[PDB]
Amino acid sequence: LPIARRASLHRFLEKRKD
Amino acid sequence: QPQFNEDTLQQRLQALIESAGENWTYAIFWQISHDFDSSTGDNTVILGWGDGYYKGETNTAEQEHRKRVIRELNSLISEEVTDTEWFFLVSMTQSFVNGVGLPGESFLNSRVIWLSGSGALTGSGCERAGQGQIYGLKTMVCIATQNGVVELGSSEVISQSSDLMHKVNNLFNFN
Repeated sequence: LPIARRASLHRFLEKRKD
Repeated sequence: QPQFNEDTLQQRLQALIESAGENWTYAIFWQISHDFDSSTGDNTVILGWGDGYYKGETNTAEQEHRKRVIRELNSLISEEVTDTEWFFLVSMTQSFVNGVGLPGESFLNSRVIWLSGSGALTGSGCERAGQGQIYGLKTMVCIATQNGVVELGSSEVISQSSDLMHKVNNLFNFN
């Protein structure tokens, strides 16, 4: 995964849990 | 006034969406890269995922598939998946040749493209607008910046406001 996408994925998935 | 860099990009996307008076679902920044083509020798501009900020507000088989994909993504990285969430997620793998598609047309011509209403999306002849509309969007916007294209989407019909454009102007780089 490109860093730009992985970074966004991380933030997206984490915000998902709330 | 201060030339922004990548390190504040996420903060500026968040600032755009959280401070906006209208109900925007998400913002995306499409960043520039270049693809050199050996056969023609051309160095073409390609827009790809820079970053994004999803604010937000389907059949069983579809939900199981979406939840499955989130699980797999959770794994690599380290209940319902809505249509707009899914659109935002899927957007991460898209890219656009300069001049092609909603972000590509915006960038090539340094344009503001403001598509407000389901009919504006489905009548645009633009694949990304059509995809947004299928996933429940009713407004999609692409604004060209010095470094790429800012995209906004909403499930509401939103007219272009001065205040929104003022915020965008203060949060990205322009020539």
